[PDB]
Amino acid sequence: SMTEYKLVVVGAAGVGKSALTIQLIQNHFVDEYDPTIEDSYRKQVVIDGETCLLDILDTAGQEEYSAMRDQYMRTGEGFLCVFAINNTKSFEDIHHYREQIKRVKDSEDVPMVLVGNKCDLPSRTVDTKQAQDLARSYGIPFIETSAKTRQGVDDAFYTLVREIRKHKEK
Amino acid sequence: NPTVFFDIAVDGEPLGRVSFELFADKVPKTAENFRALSTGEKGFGYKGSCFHRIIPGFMCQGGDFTRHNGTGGKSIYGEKFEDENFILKHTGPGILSMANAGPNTNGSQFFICTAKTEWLDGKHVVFGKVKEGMNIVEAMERFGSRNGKTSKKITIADCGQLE
Ligand SMILES: CCn1c(-c2cc(N3CCN(C4CC4)CC3)cnc2[C@H](C)OC)c2c3cc(ccc31)-c1csc(n1)C[C@H](NC(=O)[C@H]1[C@@H]3COC[C@@H]31)C(=O)N1CCC[C@H](N1)C(=O)OCC(C)(C)C2
Ligand SMILES: Nc1nc2c(ncn2[C@@H]2O[C@H](COP(=O)(O)OP(=O)(O)NP(=O)(O)O)[C@@H](O)[C@H]2O)c(=O)[nH]1
Ligand SMILES: [Mg+2]
Repeated sequence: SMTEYKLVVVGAAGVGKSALTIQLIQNHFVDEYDPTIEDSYRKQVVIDGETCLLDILDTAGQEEYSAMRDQYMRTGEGFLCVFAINNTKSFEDIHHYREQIKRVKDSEDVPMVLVGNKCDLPSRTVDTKQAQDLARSYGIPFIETSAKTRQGVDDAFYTLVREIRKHKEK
Repeated sequence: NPTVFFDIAVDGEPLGRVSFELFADKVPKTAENFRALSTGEKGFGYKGSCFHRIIPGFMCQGGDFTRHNGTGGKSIYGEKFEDENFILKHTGPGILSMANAGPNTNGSQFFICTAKTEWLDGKHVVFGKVKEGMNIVEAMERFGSRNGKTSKKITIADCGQLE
């Protein structure tokens, strides 16, 4: 039938993984903080003229359970690696999330997109160039998003699908 | 140490009463918050609120009586108050401890352990334990799930302080 893509959203607590996912799926913005245990969502979308089904796993940022991420990194096909542009620690955490995915997948070639979220906020501590330079050094796309205004939400998830498709068909 | 009770209901049908000893001897400010929320004497509190997160094997969590969605609640001292102390540990089933969103963010949400949860020691304030009705808390786990979403509405139909 339509192709299913297994996407996994990771990143430090509070960066907006769930706000991004709920914007994509439900078109509304969660202002309140509901820290995630683990949630799964389904949405069909047209990408490049073809309908596909997204299966999205929204993961906990809680640092205490970092050693229980292996199981979902094994099954996920592509990863949205989210930081918040006003939280330098969450940007520093990116390296560690990516390295964990590579380790669990035992691969330097894993579909991923770097996402700089909260771009609506004036408190910016991570510059676009710094994030662009980093993504370039990783060889993956970088997108700035706001779950509040929806800027870049669809583009970040669709770009990840395109990265997975390129990898499956290679 | 004071004792309070919750009369629990499942989709509005009684399930039974759980009572709790509050460790006012060791955590007086935290115990008094939960006591007053249980009686409703400040004009708000747990009556009518639900256990929004139940994860079998670990705990039953509730206490959001402001938003009823797992994000709210408030203490009798303000929306949040400080971690009073971490003297007492999560030693086994029946421990009553405060939920939080990081240091010094106690409100009204709480959890009741259904197992020992040692990795929460030092992070959540333990302030009481189940006295009677632990089997009611066990019975609440029948309605939980892996991520905690519940399959029936588990409510505190009544609550108060026991003499
Ligand atoms: C990695 C998956 N995963 C697990 C977990 C872990 C494990 N282990 C850990 C321990 N290992 C033993 C040492 C060997 C065995 C394997 C197994 N399986 C799981 C679950 C079932 O896999 C889906 C958890 C867990 C907990 C969180 C996030 C993900 C989690 C998490 C997010 S937010 C929070 N924790 C604290 C939360 N804060 C709020 O709700 C804030 C809301 C906003 O402001 C007021 C209100 C809070 O106070 N509590 C009150 C305290 C219990 C706590 N919730 C909670 O729910 O813990 C769930 C759980 C299952 C106990 C832990
Ligand atoms: N201004 C602004 N606020 C945002 C944005 N995305 C999320 N937030 C806010 O930041 C907080 C955390 O968002 P949330 O989506 O829960 O983050 P999370 O990464 O899922 N956290 P966890 O790892 O605990 O599940 C919430 O208050 C939310 O409204 C955004 O793009 N802009
Ligand atoms: Mg989340």
